[PDB]
Amino acid sequence: HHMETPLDLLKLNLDERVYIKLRGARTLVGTLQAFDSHCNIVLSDAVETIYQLNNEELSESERRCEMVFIRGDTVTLISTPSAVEI
Amino acid sequence: HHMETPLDLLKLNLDERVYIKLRGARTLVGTLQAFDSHCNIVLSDAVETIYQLNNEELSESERRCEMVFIRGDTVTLISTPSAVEI
Amino acid sequence: HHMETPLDLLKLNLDERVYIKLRGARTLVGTLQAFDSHCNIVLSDAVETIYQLNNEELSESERRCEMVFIRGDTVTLISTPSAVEI
Amino acid sequence: HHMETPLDLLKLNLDERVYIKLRGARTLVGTLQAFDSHCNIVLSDAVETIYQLNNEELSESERRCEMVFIRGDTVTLISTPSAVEI
Amino acid sequence: HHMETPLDLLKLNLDERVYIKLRGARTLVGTLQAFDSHCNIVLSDAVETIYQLNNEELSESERRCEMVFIRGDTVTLISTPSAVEI
Amino acid sequence: HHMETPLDLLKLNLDERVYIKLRGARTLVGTLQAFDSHCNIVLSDAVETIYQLNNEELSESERRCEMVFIRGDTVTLISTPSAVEI
Amino acid sequence: HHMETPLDLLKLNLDERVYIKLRGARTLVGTLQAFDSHCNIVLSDAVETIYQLNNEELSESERRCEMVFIRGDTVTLISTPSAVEI
Amino acid sequence: HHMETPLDLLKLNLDERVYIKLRGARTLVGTLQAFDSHCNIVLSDAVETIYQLNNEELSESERRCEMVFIRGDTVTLISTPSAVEI
Repeated sequence: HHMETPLDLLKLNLDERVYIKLRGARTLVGTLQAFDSHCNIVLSDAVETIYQLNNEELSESERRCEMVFIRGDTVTLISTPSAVEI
Repeated sequence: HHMETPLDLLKLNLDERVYIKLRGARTLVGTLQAFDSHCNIVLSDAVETIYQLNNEELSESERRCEMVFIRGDTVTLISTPSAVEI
Repeated sequence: HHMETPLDLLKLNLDERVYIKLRGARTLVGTLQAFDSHCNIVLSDAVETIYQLNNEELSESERRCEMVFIRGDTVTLISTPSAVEI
Repeated sequence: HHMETPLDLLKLNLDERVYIKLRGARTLVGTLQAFDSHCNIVLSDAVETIYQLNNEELSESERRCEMVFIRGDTVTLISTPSAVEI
Repeated sequence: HHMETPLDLLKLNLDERVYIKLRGARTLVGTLQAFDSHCNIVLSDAVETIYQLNNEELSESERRCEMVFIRGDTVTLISTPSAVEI
Repeated sequence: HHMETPLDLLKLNLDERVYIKLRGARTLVGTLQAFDSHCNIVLSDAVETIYQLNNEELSESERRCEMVFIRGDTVTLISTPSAVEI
Repeated sequence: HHMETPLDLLKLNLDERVYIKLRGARTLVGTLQAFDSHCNIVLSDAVETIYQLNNEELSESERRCEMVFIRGDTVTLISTPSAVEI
Repeated sequence: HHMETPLDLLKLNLDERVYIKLRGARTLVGTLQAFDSHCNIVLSDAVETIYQLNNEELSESERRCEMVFIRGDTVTLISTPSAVEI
């Protein structure tokens, strides 16, 4: 078994598509550009998810931007992106 | 790959339009003037979003101001821009 | 670009009218007299907003006082005060 | 402009009537006797506000006491005064 | 004006009846026997208030004991005990 | 007056019956065996109170055990005793 | 009276059946294998309790596993396991 | 009895299937690749559980990904395994 820290393994994602979940299950998708030890993260080509309310209709949408700085202590998961029917 | 911290990349926005999302999805827009390591922020030419309630009608509006100091531990995202139907 | 910290830029408001939002969107308005690094603030000529309940009628009012000491960690925003119709 | 800390200005209230607002808008009134850097406070001649419930009737009253120690991290505001219809 | 700290003034209550309010407005009454700098407190001849539920009937009662050790960070107020009608 | 800390007075209960109230008014009873400065506690001959739900019927019961370790930052009160109708 | 710390007394449970309650009253049962000073715990032969929802029917079940690592700051109680009718 | 820390025993799972429970009972399954002392974790071959809402129908599903970084202070349990009806 290798001896790589969690942060060491996260390096493997630099410049790859990454999917980020924050407090209360809010999601972002983007290219991992940077991170630090508190886990602040910067994505490029990001897609933020926007939750919406109009009466009871909690619909949901996408906000696209060049670059997003995510404050570290709201991050809960960083995952890599996500065929026969018998 | 380059070796810039999250905060290093955030410098790239100094004096640019920046969109800020706080705890519970409150938003501000403005020119990034200043920031520090706790992530306290200052915007100039800011537009704060104002939520309102009158009966069930949670309408919503825009409060424009010369300068805004945003206390760092309410910030969740700082993004580059994504105003008028012609 | 200047090299002024967030707190440095806040100095620019000393003795100016300032609008302060606290936890859960409670507002105060007043003349900035003092602040420290934890962000305790003193206003003079302050106007606190008072939220009221009588049945469902969440009305709202103004409490005027000579001087207000605001405990730092409840502060979320400090902004400067806030014409043709085509 | 003068160079007094928030806490320096709070000294100006020693031995004066002072109105205190806690977490969730509970109030006290009293003479400021003492304070420290965590903002623990002592008032003498205090009047605590007492909220009550009997069915839906959230009435409200006044508990008068010689001296009150207010634990500092529940304080949100300390204000100078703003009792009887004649 | 004297130069007594909040804790210094609390000493004045040693062996006196004292009324204590905790997080969420729970009350105790008793003789102040001890306290430390975190504000742990010991009362003797204490009367705790007991809140009760039976259907909607949130009634309320008194639990009397020789001695109570109160964990410091739940304490919000310590007050001294609380006549003509024109 | 004597000069004992809260924790000094709590020693007086070692090996005595002690009643403990946690966050949100959960109770335990038992012999005080041990404690430390974070207020972690150990009781022997303990009786934990068990709350139950079946439809609306929030009934309540007793779980008896040889020894119980109570994590210190859930403790709010430790009291000396105040079981059977004959 | 012995001079054993809370953690010292917990040692007495190594390799014994132990019942663990976490934040919000979630329960686990198992053989105590390890613990550290932050109170991380490892059980073997564990039985986790699984709470379930299907309409209003908050039923409840058991998930059995070889070994469970419990993160320290969610632990609230560790107790030892729990006859004539007059 | 042996003298292994909780974290020492957690090593035994490196490269094994591991089931993880977060705050509020969100689950992940995957191969343990890495961990650190705050308990940040990395799994490979992970299966995140995805909760969904459409009217009242809180259905539930599986998001499969190459690698997942789980921020340590959301982890509550890490367990060894307990998929198909034939």
